[PDB]
Amino acid sequence: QKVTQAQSSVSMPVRKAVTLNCLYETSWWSYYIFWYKQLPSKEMIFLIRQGSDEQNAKSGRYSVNFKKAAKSVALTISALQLEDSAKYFCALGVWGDKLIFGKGTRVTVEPRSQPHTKPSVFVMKNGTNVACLVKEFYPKDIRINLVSSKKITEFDPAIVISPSGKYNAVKLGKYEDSNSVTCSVQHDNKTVHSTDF
Amino acid sequence: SSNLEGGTKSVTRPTRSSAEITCDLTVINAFYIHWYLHQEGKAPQRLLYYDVSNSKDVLESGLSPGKYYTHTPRRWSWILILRNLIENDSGVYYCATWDRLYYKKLFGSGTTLVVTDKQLDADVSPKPTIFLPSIAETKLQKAGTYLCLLEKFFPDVIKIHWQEKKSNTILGSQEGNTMKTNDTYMKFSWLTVPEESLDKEHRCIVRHENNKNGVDQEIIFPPI
Amino acid sequence: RLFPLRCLQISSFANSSWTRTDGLAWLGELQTHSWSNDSDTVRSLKPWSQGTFSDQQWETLQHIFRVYRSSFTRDVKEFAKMLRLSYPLELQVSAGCEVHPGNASNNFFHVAFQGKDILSFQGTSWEPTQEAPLWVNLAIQVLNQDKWTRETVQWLLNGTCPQFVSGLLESGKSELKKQVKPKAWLSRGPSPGPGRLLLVCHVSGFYPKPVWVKWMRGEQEQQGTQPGDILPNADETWYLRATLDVVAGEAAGLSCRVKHSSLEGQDIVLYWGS
Amino acid sequence: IQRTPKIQVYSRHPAENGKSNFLNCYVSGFHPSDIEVDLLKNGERIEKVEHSDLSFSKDWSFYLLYYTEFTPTEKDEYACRVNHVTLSQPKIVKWDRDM
Ligand SMILES: CCCCCCCC/C=C\CCCCCCCCCCCCCC(=O)N[C@@H](COP(=O)([O-])OCC[N+](C)(C)C)[C@H](O)/C=C\CCCCCCCCCCCCC
Ligand SMILES: *[C@@H]1O[C@H](CO)[C@@H](O[C@@H]2O[C@H](CO)[C@@H](O)[C@H](O)[C@H]2NC(C)=O)[C@H](O)[C@H]1NC(C)=O
Ligand SMILES: *[C@@H]1O[C@H](CO)[C@@H](O[C@@H]2O[C@H](CO)[C@@H](O)[C@H](O)[C@H]2NC(C)=O)[C@H](O)[C@H]1NC(C)=O
Ligand SMILES: *[C@@H]1O[C@H](CO)[C@@H](O)[C@H](O)[C@H]1NC(C)=O
Repeated sequence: QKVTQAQSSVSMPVRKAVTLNCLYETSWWSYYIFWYKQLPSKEMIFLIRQGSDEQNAKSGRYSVNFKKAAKSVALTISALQLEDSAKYFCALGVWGDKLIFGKGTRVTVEPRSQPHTKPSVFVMKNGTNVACLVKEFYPKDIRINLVSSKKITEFDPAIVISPSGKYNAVKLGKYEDSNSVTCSVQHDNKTVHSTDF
Repeated sequence: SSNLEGGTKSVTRPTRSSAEITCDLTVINAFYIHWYLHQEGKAPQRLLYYDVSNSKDVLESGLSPGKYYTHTPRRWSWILILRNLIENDSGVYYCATWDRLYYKKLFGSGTTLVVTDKQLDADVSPKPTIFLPSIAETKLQKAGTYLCLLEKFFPDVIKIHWQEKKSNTILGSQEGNTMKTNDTYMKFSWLTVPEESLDKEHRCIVRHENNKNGVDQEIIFPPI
Repeated sequence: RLFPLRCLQISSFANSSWTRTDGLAWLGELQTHSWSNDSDTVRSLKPWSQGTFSDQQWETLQHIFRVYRSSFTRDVKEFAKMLRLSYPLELQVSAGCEVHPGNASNNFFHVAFQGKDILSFQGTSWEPTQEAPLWVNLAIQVLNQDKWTRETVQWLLNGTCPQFVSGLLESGKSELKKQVKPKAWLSRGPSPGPGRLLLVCHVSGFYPKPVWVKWMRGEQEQQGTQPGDILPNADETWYLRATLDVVAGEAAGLSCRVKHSSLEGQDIVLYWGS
Repeated sequence: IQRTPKIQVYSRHPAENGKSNFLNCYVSGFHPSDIEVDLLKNGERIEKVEHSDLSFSKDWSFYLLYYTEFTPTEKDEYACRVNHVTLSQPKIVKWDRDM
């Protein structure tokens, strides 16, 4: 009784149909295969059930491709949403007993294509701490730096997806010259300064 | 806030001690409570299950007896107890059960057990730092971005959301990744408010295991 | 969390010299539009009520609805005269659609008379409701002679409506995904009998509508929980009361548990202590 | 096919004397749409009473929510009065704070 998910990480745009592969090795006549979703906060959520007796099942946007002879249970998610980005797990078990899980496959839903929007650069400060805020930009590729001569610590920038479909970003650091720290952003072959605003 | 319980939790314990792991799951008629362990990069596996009606523990083959114990402090409430904690015991522990007709197997919110015998500071609560919105932002974009930075906390499990004073609405905030600061962790979250809400007082609510007095931390953001 | 677009029309015909038509549009549980008889146009209730329709497209729909309202009132009054139906008459229309992502869309246009289904729009034509009065068959025949109205309704249901639903979902995504935390409190109720208690758990102020409230001892759910109806508040939140009939001794250690999306995985638990 | 209305009265917040609150009267399941709804304080009509738009349910029966702002005290009594063609006579249902 083994479960294997060959794929490790899979990416796909919005409103498409992604497929996760699962292969099981079992000897039971009657059994069940469950597909669960795991969230970044480590929470398991039931998605689909497909036993060895029924035909292929679906529920909402979740469907299952079942082949007993080749022992294949492929999960299909149709019209992906931005909340689909999570780790999907395949499990095998009989009723009222344990589940045998695979290692899981991470699905990352990438935003639809957007027009190239220039970033907007702002700076906020508290003591030595200085953060640079970048409001609206597409594509996600972007470089950010803070003008300083006494940088105590720097941290990797955080890039997130805005509700508009473009990207937000925040870069935080500590500087001894914090009262005169500006921000520079290289995005879309263009340079934007915090002093521009 | 004082009547909220459950959800994702973390328990930090040293080696050669015991750990308690709670179960926020809800049952209709449960004969068994299964305990699952999930370690990073590994498949979730069941360690044991608890016979509720007869109050017994059945452990998976290969596990030494007495390592895991299911305790019933109050009626129909269950806690998993781990003895002789080692570094390998770290991971997310779930409680689970089948539903009434054995359709599906529901899992709990899960608890991250962090077993470390390393020296830590006497205060590993999230230290808060407050960033008022940029003046140019308010003047130009007709909006305002508060920034809530929490640093020097352990372990890395932490929840952040935003609310308004006299309001129970969960505001739409964005947060960065939880990054490592030597032997502790740090996370920041920013909130953009429109021109209609600068005048309101805002709240950065932070849920962490080692918050002072074991209560959710409210960080004030004054109006502008 | 399904978000069907429901356009509802309530037309009352009394005295033959008195009539009114009122309408509203719902997207899920939110009322997005209101259409009063004393106003010439449908009123938007939300900043995003126009969806992704242009200004001209929405005004086109407004002109369509003004003509629809006057023609419906006149056609009903003509129907009342041609057949033997007595005033007052109470016609209701339920029309709308639901959008499956990337697969298919579906719609409906049901008409009720005195609270009972009489006909519906199926495919390209009008069909009478099962077990309908005989005169309705004559009405279907006249409606099916009007191919222009059938074509316009088909255009609206199969083309205009799915785009409107998609635009409303995209444009009002922020309000549809809004989360408002409920507040709960315990209370006493009229005694069911001697030596017994009626434990009451109020939960009010939550949005969206899906909620879970039960009386229970720890993690075990008391199967005797009596959930009431989810009743609306004026600010588009909801209220729900849950009661439990219990021996006074059993009320010790009992708690009311509330699960809601706004809670972020946690539950509100209220123990019987005051 | 006629159906008599179900009427339910409740407050937005828990009743605390002297603190503002909203009194709701939800009338549902009735047919035809002709209805009269009034909120009463000690038997007298409250002037500023608002109502949502008339709607109807899956079963085609109509429903309406009436509400008003109020600050309750210990001696004030509140009730909801409904009149309808299926009722020859107006139903007054009093508001229980301790529901
Ligand atoms: C539909 C969803 C699209 C998006 C919605 C956007 C916003 C919604 C806003 C507000 C909510 C209000 C909703 C109310 C419901 C809306 C329905 C709209 C339909 C539009 C159709 C326009 C065509 C038009 O306007 N049709 C009119 C055209 O009239 P005409 O005379 O110009 O026709 C020429 C032909 N002829 C030979 C001269 C007659 C038509 O006559 C009216 C009404 C008839 C409708 C029939 C309905 C079924 C029969 C019921 C009555 C008889 C049976 C019982 C009798 C006792
Ligand atoms: C910088 O951050 C500090 C905390 O690191 C803020 O100090 C707090 O300010 C609030 C009012 O805003 C007081 O009620 C707290 O008592 C303060 N805490 C401490 C520890 O002093 C400070 O306001 C922030 N300042 C700016 C300009 O952003
Ligand atoms: C509902 O609205 C209609 C108009 O849409 C009102 O009825 C018409 O009102 C005009 C006013 O100039 C008269 O000339 C018409 O004879 C009335 N005719 C028709 C065809 O209905 C009606 O009174 C309104 N009902 C109300 C306000 O209760
Ligand atoms: C864009 O890139 C081109 C070369 O690819 C360069 O000539 C130009 O200056 C760039 N634009 C900037 C730096 O704003």
